[PDB]
Amino acid sequence: MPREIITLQLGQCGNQIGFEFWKQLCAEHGISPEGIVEEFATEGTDRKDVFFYQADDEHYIPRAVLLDLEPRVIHSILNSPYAKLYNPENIYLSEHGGGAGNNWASGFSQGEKIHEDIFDIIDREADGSDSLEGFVLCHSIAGGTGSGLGSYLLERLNDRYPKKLVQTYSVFPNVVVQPYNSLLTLKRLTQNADCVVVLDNTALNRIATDRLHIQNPSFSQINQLVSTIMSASTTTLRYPGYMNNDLIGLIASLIPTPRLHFLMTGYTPLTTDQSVASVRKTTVLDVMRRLLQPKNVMVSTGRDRQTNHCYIAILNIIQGEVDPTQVHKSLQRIRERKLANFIPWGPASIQVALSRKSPYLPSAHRVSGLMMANHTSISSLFESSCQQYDKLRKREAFLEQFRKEDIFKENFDELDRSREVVQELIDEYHAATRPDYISWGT
Amino acid sequence: AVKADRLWHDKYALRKPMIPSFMTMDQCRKVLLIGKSINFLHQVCHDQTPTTKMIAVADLFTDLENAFQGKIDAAYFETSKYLLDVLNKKYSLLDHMQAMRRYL
Repeated sequence: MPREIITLQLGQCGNQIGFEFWKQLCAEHGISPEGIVEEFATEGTDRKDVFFYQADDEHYIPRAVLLDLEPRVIHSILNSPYAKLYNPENIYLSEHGGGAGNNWASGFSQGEKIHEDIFDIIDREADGSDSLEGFVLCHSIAGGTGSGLGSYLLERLNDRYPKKLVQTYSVFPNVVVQPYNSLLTLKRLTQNADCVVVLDNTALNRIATDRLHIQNPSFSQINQLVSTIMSASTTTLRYPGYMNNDLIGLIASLIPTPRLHFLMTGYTPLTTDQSVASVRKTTVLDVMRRLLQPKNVMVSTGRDRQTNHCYIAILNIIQGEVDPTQVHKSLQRIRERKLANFIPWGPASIQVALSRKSPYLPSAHRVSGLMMANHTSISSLFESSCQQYDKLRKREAFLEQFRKEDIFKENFDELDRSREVVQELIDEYHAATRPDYISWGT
Repeated sequence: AVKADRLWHDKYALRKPMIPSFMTMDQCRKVLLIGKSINFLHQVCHDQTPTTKMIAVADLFTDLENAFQGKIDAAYFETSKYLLDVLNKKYSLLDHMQAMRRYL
């Protein structure tokens, strides 16, 4: 029985992330832009039934639905070489090109208006998937469709499939109503998403500028990095082995539970193709040190002298020819040197999985490693979002468009609840920083 | 009594009372290894075909310890090499071990 994953792409950023992930999956499975498996991919090392849907003509149609309130992105995807790869019946676009107007409430209203098409596509995907593990929602927390529609879709998925994991690719901001949308998206991720993968635009831009030497980096580089990260997320599903290859298990391992859904992402090596990394034979110790470097973290966490951030749980998916003795030695050395501060309220969760890369994917690095860690430093981003929400709420900034919505026509009690939830989450991550965290209020 | 499953285990033995003093235990072991590989091919590997090289291959009595001993060792080595090649091509015993390491 295949274990299919349903991809929900909301907003322009979400659609770009989904398209890039689909392209990466097609390249790893040796699938052409039209979705057909290449002649060299007949011996592909990954079963496409795991992530994509197969057509009757041996055509790989990814199980992704691109929902956009603007027809420009839909048209660009349909004019891209990968238009034939995606099934036209799995994408729903609203006829009213009015969008959400950068309002979380308006985005939620539009999502409720188009709930029929999205819900029908989700039901068709679930009925058509033998062992559907869950859905991955890729969207932006500051946009209109991605935030409001993303929260609505997450709530609908949680209500209809409370037993199905809800993984989200939330593009964290580096819009006047942006603070409100960010607070609403954080509350939605905490209350209806089993795991939210924060993709900080500021952190991605900093990494690109520091390593790629690209002056004024474009959004294309950020989208490519997001695609590479998502491909590394499914790299653990490629090599038959022992442990940690379920979407729910990955959620529980990187974001301890649905309550602790704030997880940081780490990628290594962070270097362009034109920069020759000086014949540094990639040792497990060196790879761990590079991932442990703060500049290699894909999350922009404030260096707060008041809060002592610590790692809650770490799941490392290492793809490539790796000697288990070297992996064990690297883990042992990190533990001995205290290279990673484990949560004192929980067992030191340090898991390293050896996986084989897709045979059709050319890897510049002989050994690659993706680190998905639940760390207290995500609270720095949560604190910044809460402060921005409080700053906007106190001055009622960018509240006119929300007031134009039926949800906020009378009052903003939902916004007050979201701000309270964000403050609770920040204080909970602060308790996570304390050894009393396990039985903190528990 | 030992079938093709145990052909390499118990179906081959040496009769010490039927052994001469003009031969050696090592030469007997090499000849037994070559013969056991050939018999395994015949029945354990079920390849009942004869060997062209073996078809092409008193004085031998006095030369048992002479270059004929080296010939017996070479015959054992050739039979073992053919068995190894057949295994890597179709039997995949090493591939089975690799699969067991990957899964179990």
